[PDB]
Amino acid sequence: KKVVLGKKGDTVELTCTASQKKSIQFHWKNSNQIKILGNYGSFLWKGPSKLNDRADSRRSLWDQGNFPLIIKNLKIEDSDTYICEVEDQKEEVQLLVFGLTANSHLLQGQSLTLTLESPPGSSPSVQCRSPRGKNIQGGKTLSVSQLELQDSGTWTCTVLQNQKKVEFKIDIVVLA
Amino acid sequence: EEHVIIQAEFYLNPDQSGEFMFDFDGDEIFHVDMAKKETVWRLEEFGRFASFEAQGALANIAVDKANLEIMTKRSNYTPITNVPPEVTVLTNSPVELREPNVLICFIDKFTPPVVNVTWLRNGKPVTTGVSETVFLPREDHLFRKFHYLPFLPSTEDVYDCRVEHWGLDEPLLKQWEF
Amino acid sequence: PKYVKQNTLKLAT
Amino acid sequence: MGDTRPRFLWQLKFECHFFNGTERVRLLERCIYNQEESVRFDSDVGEYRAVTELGRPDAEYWNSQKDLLEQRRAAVDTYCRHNYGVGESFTVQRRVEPKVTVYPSQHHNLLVCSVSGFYPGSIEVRWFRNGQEEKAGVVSTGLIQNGDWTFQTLVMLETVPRSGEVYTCQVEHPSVTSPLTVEWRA
Repeated sequence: KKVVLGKKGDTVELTCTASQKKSIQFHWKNSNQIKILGNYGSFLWKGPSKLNDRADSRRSLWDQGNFPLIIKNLKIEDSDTYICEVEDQKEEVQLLVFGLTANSHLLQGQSLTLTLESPPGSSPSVQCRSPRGKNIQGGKTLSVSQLELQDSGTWTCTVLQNQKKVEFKIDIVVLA
Repeated sequence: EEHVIIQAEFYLNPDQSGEFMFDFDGDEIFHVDMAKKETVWRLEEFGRFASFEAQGALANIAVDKANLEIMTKRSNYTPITNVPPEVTVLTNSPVELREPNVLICFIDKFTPPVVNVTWLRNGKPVTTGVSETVFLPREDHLFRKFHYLPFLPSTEDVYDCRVEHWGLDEPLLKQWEF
Repeated sequence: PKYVKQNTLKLAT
Repeated sequence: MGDTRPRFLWQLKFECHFFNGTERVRLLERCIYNQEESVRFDSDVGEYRAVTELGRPDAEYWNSQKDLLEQRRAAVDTYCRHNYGVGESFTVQRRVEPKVTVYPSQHHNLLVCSVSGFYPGSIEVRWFRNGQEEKAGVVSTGLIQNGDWTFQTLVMLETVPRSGEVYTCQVEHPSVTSPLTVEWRA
């Protein structure tokens, strides 16, 4: 029913909304049907999960029909489809997590490549914006032929997936 | 990481409230009642195996108050941002009709350290045998607090912990019943 | 036994 | 609630961190204005360090007071290790046995194993079905701190009880020398 993009190391919030703004039995599962978390009355429980203790909800929002699943320190493998079952409803949300690094000592003139880490089933495409403003494009693996001092700085790469966006900022050390 | 002991104090204006305590792995060892310049152990037996001269805390608070004023000007009078509390009610054990138990109201992650808690049984406020803790520290620098209500489990009683804090627009009530 | 507290320090003024 | 005049909060924290008894100790002094830590002294660093611009005047000033600096460096002993020893018998060694109760929350039932009033936190709760440990179908609340030097937890097992089956909740905790167990007969 929905798609969410996340960055490696960050925290993402997957939403689940019930009809009436009133706390009620809910729980989240991964695509393999393994229970991640939910409540038993006022208690919050967790099941055996490849997400270990990086998962949580947000109690405060429970009174108004919001039972989110928050996963911190995202791993590429945390990508999957999560299913929240609330009041005879089944909200689905697919999480696609991406990572972005560079080759890197990078010398003035040598070429640098920006490799995007992607999860199964993804079909990404990258587009960055140099420190100066040069918007070299790319996809799976983007790169820049011959660097220069003026390229040292913070690059702003944008990854597009399912027509959705996620931003990355990386600092390059273009030596001389 | 096996153990952690924290000496935690604070001063709040314009309220003129101060607190001084020591906690061990998240539990309160003791605190100092400012008005009675007295050391209060979380559990009485603690006071038979150790002691703390309460005056030292009074001296620390005075310096805290003065430093709060210093920081208040230095920041150009930037006030604190209210963070409303998360409230949850539970029993300290499994409930069994007509058998002594204890209702626990856990007020978590809020600031500043000022709050109003009230126990309601069938709408009316109770106070017989109710106790509470002082403001306990959190690594995110917010606070936690516990309030207790010893009670006799009955199928015809409905309890409520009523909480008020600047971060909320209206009283937050958490219901509990057998 | 006696608990020993750390002393509060005056901030810069 | 009333009185919406703005508030100003100042907090001071002296944290003593222990690893393997007192083998390794780390002192951490933090100063927080409102919700922002401004300056701190980390025993592993030796001197004060500003966390935000508000603390700088202080990190510099305090760092210029060599006396103070040495006292803080040795507080790892005079303060931490000392205090550790003061209440070891009633904190580090505090022991309270957990009370264990097992009850059904309908065909696909849920057995609940409640464990309460125990200390310290380190504990282990497992579910068995006819002497064989069940791992899948088990969920848990983890440690619940009651604020009175006592913990509690609820370890729940999802299962379709079959007549004649025997479910067991097993608890291992520092207070008991041999595992506790409570059973439910299906």
